[PDB]
Amino acid sequence: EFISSWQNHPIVQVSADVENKKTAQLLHADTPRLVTWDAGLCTSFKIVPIVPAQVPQDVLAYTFFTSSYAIQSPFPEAAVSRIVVHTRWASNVDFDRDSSVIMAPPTENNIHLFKQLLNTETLSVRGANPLMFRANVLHMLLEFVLDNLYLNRHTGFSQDHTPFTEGANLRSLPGPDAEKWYSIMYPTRMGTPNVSKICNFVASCVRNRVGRFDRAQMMNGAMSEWVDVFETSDALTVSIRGRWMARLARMNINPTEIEWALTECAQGYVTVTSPYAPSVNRLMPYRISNAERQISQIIRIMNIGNNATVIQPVLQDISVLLQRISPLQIDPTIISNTMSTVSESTTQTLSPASSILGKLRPSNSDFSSFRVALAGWLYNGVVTTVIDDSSYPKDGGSVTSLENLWDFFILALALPLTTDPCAPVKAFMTLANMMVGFETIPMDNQIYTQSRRASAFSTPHTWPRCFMNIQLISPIDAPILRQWAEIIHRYWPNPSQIRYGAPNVFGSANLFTPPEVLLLPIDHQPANVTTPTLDFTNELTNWRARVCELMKNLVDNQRYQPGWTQSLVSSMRGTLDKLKLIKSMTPMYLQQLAPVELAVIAPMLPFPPFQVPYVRLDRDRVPTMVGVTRQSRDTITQPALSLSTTNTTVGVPLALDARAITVALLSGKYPPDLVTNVWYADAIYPMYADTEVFSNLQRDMITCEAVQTLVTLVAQISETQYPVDRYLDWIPSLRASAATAATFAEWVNTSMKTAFDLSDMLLEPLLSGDPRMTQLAIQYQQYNGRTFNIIPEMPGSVIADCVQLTAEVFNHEYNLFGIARGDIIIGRVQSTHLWSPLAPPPDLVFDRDTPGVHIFGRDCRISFGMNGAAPMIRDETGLMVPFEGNWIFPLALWQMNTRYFNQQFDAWIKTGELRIRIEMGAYPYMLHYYDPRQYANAWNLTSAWLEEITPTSIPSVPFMVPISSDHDISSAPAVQYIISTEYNDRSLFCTNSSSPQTIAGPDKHIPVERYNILTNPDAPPTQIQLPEVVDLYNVVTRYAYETPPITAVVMGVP
Amino acid sequence: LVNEHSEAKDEADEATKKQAKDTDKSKAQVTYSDTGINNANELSRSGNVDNEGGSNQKPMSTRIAEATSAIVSKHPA
Amino acid sequence: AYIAVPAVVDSRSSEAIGLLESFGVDAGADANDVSYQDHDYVLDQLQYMLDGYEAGDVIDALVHKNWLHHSVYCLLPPKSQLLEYWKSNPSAIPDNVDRRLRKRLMLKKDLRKDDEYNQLARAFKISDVYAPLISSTTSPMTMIQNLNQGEIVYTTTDRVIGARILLYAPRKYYASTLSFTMTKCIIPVPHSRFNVGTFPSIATPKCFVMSGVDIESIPNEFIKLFYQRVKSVHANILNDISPQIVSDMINRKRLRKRGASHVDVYKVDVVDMLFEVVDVADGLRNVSRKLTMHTVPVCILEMLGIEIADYCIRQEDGMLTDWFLLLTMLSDGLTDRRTHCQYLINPSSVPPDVILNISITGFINRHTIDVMPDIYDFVKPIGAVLPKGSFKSTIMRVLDSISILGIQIMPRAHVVDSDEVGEQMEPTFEQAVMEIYKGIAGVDSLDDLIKWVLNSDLIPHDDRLGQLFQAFLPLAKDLLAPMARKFYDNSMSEGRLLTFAHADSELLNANYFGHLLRLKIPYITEVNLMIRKNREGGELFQLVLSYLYKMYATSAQPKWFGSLLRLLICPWLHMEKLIGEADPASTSAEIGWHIPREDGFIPYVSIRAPRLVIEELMEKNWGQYHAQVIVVSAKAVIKGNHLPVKLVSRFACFTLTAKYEMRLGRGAAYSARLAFRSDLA
Repeated sequence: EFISSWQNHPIVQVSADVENKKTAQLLHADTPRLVTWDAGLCTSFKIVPIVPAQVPQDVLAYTFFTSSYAIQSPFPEAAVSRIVVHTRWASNVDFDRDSSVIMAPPTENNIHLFKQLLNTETLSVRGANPLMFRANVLHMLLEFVLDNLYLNRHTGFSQDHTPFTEGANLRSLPGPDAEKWYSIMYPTRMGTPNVSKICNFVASCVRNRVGRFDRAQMMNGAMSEWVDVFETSDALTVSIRGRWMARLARMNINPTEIEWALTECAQGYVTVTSPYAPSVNRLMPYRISNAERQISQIIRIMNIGNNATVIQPVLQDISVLLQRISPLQIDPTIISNTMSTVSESTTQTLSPASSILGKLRPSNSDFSSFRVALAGWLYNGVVTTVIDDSSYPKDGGSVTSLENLWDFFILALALPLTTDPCAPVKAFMTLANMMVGFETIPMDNQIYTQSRRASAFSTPHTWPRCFMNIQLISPIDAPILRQWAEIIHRYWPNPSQIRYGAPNVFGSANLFTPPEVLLLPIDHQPANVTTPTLDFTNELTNWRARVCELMKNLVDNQRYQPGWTQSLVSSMRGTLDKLKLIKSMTPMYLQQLAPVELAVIAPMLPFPPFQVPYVRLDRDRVPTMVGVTRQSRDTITQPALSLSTTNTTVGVPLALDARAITVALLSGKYPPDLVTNVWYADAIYPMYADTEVFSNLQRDMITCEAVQTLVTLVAQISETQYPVDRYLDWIPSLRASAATAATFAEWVNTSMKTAFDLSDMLLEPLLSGDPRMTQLAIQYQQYNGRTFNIIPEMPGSVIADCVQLTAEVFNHEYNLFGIARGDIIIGRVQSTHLWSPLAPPPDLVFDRDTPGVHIFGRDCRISFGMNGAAPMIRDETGLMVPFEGNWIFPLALWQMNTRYFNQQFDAWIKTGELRIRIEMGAYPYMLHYYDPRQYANAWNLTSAWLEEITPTSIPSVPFMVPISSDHDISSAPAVQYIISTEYNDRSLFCTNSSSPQTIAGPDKHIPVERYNILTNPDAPPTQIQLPEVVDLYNVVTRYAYETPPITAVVMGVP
Repeated sequence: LVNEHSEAKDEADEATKKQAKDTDKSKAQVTYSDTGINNANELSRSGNVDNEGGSNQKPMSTRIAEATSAIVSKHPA
Repeated sequence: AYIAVPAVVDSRSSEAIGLLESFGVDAGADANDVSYQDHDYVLDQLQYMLDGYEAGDVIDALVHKNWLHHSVYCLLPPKSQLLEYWKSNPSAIPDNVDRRLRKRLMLKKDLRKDDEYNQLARAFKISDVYAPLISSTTSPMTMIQNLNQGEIVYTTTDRVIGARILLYAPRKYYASTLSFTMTKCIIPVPHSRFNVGTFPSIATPKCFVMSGVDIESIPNEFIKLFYQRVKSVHANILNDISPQIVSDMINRKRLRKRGASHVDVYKVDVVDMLFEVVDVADGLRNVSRKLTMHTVPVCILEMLGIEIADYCIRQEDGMLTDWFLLLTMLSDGLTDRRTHCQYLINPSSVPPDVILNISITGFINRHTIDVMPDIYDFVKPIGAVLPKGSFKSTIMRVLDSISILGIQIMPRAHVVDSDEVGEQMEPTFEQAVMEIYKGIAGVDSLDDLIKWVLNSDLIPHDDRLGQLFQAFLPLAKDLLAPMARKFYDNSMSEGRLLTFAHADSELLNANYFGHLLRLKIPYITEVNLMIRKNREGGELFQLVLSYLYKMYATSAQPKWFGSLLRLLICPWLHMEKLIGEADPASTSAEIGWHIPREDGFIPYVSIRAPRLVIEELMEKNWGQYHAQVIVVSAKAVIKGNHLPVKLVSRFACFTLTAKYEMRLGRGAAYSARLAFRSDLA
């Protein structure tokens, strides 16, 4: 029943997204589209006709005008012409950034541009909410900048064959119908037969500044490296592209340092070559500062925060790569062969060999879990590999059981390879549990007694006193267990370090450790031969030997031995002896080769290593918390102060299988004839033909760029802690809340993703939380309380700077963007004069300090007239006044009482002597031209505008401006109601451009300062007049650099 | 309109192919391509660039065609 | 010069079809300038490779292939078979072999128990003779590099990619290999100035790539994945070029009917349509929105005249015009070009988001897509599911008035309305739904029910609608389902029909037989109801009914409605361009059920195709399928299995629906087999 319901499921949007695919993002990220080439004109401003020229006419014969001879003109030949922004209206690009900003001529409505952001509540299609004008303008400027990120392309030239120029070189545009461009690029090339405006302007210009200006021809017979040309353009886009190219050039590298980096990162196992001769200036933008890498690393950490499903596939990928590169493979039969030789009697009820072989079951697939355990060493910051619960004995076990003895053996060998700091305590408590009743020790309290599950001891606070202080364990009452504790303290592996990477190209994303440094939980000792042979001088070999000796002492104890038959004792000790001297090559591999492989692999990871120091037994330095922050508290501004109380803990444990790791430790063999320097040279060679790392570097650059853009943009509509300029305060804006900021940030993120062609997700972790106080930091804390924090000092950002530059320019050229500044005055003006309403005569306007005015505020209230008395309204001073004179309203005051005010004031405004000034700040505007010789009344337009005002939306202000003429005309009355407050008519370009002069109506010659290079013989060619006046004819640098793939220039030696 | 590096590589292949034919063998014993030297920066003269260093993606005559067609004026109405 | 396009390319076939101008590149004079490389076998090798490696690394390795450099694999037998091969015909042994082994192989003795040849064989490996080898433990990058330089690459496995595969020693020796894909026998091409291949390579700084940025528009799955990965890894080192650029670089110095072969009719060209919603409510204009239409076939655009200008889409009545309905009906929805969300059309002239005049701007993408929905194995009756308020009457009327080639496709008699099941009962389903209200506490009339369930904004309260469903579902599942079952069972008897429904669960619970299609619309269906006047129980009741059906539907993604109309129309419209001139007597055919006692024959399928195609069709085993015909208004029933679609052709566009009737007397149930009674000529 035309109630306009069921129009609400419209534009109201959706933001909630299910994001289980963090793994896909982490394993591979889309590369930004950095380099793009533009072959067209580096301009974004278009001159358009508005009113066709008065041709033919009864005054001048048609033979005078230039158009009658079909001569192309650099400028429109029209009665009225104006300037309109139209990004890339002449460009010819290869990749589209799909962020165009286009308006229509002011005679055509342009309201839809300013209602694009937050007018989801606006009903009318012709209206928009003034309070989001600032946000809409900021979005428009951001898209304006983004659409212009292109590199100018060098096309080609041709010498002139006509006397119009002194043999200049003219650049040829690509694409079809290139004829029209030659008349637009070079205004000075036109002939000057007439006295008209265009001909006069051209004749008053310099003649040698046209076409090609300078070039750098390096190689005879190849493309010129770059050129400089005089051609139509705008200073703003030229500056933007210049700084963009400057950033790209700062990011450049050359092949020689590339081969140096690749040689370094491969540890000398791979040799690559680069050419040595005059090149052609390729462009390979891959070098970025360490700060950007740290920012990207922190963002990446915050994604995988406290989630295991996101990190586990990374570990499997690393395991697969390691298995692909490593020379170590499982010996199928070593354990069975060595255990089949022990001697035993067939009359025994038990057989140690049976039990051990039953527990081992070497399924050959155990090296996968061994490899993931190895990979865990690189990410102890977020992932803490631990032994699964199921590996421990079910009820706690007992030393009298053979099965429990073998379980203890498996756990004892498996534990030292995990990244869990609390591992040694669990190793000790594993035996302590089995030894209960048999042999006792003092524990801390009644909860964590000697009979707790060994896996329960997980934090430094639970470390038993007796374990840290050996003397508490009685050498008489507990010999075996004291011996075990001494073994743990004296023979646990010592962590070490190793250098890796190529910092001068790849940078370094290390946070809590020095660059190039990679920590290990095992001491590394480089091998000095390339033909390895079996050796027993290893940490892990000593560990296994000590464990076997401890078991042997346990069996032979006189308090425990008499429970066993002598034959069983002999078999057991023989089995332990066999296990002691097994010929497993894995400890050698871990001590000598594995660190080299990790160092080789690490720089090529998609997720660079993130480590915290390994502490052997210093309970004071065990890390207990790793946190990141993305916000700041209420009043705290300095990140070093709010970091402690605004961080979110990050980390997650991962479970492994002790059986598998023990099998790996026991059954490793090398290929029958191994020569390491050949094996690795053969294996590593393919894997350094991968260019994913450089792509990751570019992605990292864009991440920080976007973060800085977000903070700078948000610092405009709200209040933040960072210093920032402010040029758009005069544009009205609402009192922003958290929700408004979140919506604005979502829009910014969408725009940036679209512009650079990113299909994955960007900035999302920052969207959660309030974006008005963003800050990036990270810290971790030891057990003793000493804390360490890292605050990456934010680098620059070209896009934010360019956006601010365009905003600063907008503070002067707001007319060109279809925006009028100031206020409006509503009042009847009837006369035959021809002044433009956009440039009203000074006497018609008034302001707050004009004598005899009335200012009105929040207390609008009206007393109706009675018995002929005039109605009255209350001034802000408490005076009662009639409906006449000059008033001043804040606009919201009219918005909140539209209907009442219309009904009360329209008659007096139309016919009486009432004039009102509405305070707007800024507003879109519309033009309606009219014939001066005909009667014209503008009351209908103003009436519609007034009546369509809504407490949420207003429509574009309509103006009625006369049409300029180039010959004598009659006059006719005109009734005007709306005039602007100050000058707002900077958009106009020329009037009667094809005629000798303008007789009636507003007059305007070609803006001379827009062509300062041509008009001023003394100006240097490279002068610009920003931010006050944008020029329309500049010196443009066009490049011809190559962007070859990495493998095309650097080829390895097989 | 082929890249100078491509032509240097493409010309190398053809020379190697005719070497094999001249010595009635499938695989040439002496080759001008796939050598140890990383001669990536090599350039060969090609018809892609003119004498002004511009791109020859549009011929000289045609470029002159559009250039001086924009200056012509016709007999008046 | 190398150019990669996002489509499968073959040396012989893709040339006959205008592949380049299937995209938009003119290429006027051939002059033997463009050349094509066969990449189909490469795609097959990629699919085979996917069984042992990740997609990403395989694609990454394959990118570095130089397609202008000629090289090929050389499959070898297993070692033990290789030696015994060398024993026979000892004239192929390479000179690199150990002289002791060569001398022993020519011994001409059986070598069964030599006991010295044994040791020599044991301590022998293929790599000792052939330098570049692949042994199933080799990264694809290594293979690509090996093919990049050198002509012959030796391998001991068939799971390789990049080039053709030749055979070493005769097939008898290869026992582990069974695939017949492209393994050339023991029995054993230049480059044109331009070369076109499906894959894009970075082996050269200027191997060009087609536009290829419309990743979603690529039909094939594998090519789509390949292009996506390539641009997601090497976005900044690609040379993107547009069709106009290709046309220029082909026709630079020169500019200043596909011959005769079998022609497929289910390959159509589609384009993206760009336009806007200009409002001219006054003398001025507006640019309110900018939108895009996705899958618009070119044949339709050329059929009904579409230029680029200021089109108005409303008539004096106030509703939309027919051609605009058809155009929006053939596409895959709309999309706003500022915010990339989906867009829906307000049909009515109600202030919020009105569309009265539009202006076309241009056409961006162009590619050829298959039209066969691929769920069309057997010729079966078709059931389409559309929500209430989907212009059913208008669509039916528009479809009925299509008499393209004397056949009048999709007649009104061959379609059954959704509501047809409703009036089978003397009290229809609708009044039972109306009377549901008596089962709800606190509701005394249908009007009370309406004001109770809606919240003054025509929105169900999302809870009260719960009990509405609670009461309504037993009615449907206990009354409508059985009568629908009988209705569909009888309907199948008269022949193939087009069936419309409101929720697919209706057809599922009725045990419907035939192809099932769920289709959606690029409009707001709910608003289509309350404007449609002359309703029985009030429009709001219709809204509630539509909500009930939407809740009744299953969980399945409905395709765009255009996927049906495209198959219904475009093949016929294309074929008219070929058959529009020939004698209909020769270029016509008929398929129907044969019954011996002039002679009994009832039509089943109508076939139109060129003479050669019909002649090829004439010799097919049409007698293999049998049915039982009973009796002008005859009707039959098929036993066994239905007719497979490929038996008709990928050519010879046919009729989707048929009605059973006997052409000029006791009721009989004899038998039937179908025969190719098409014609003599």
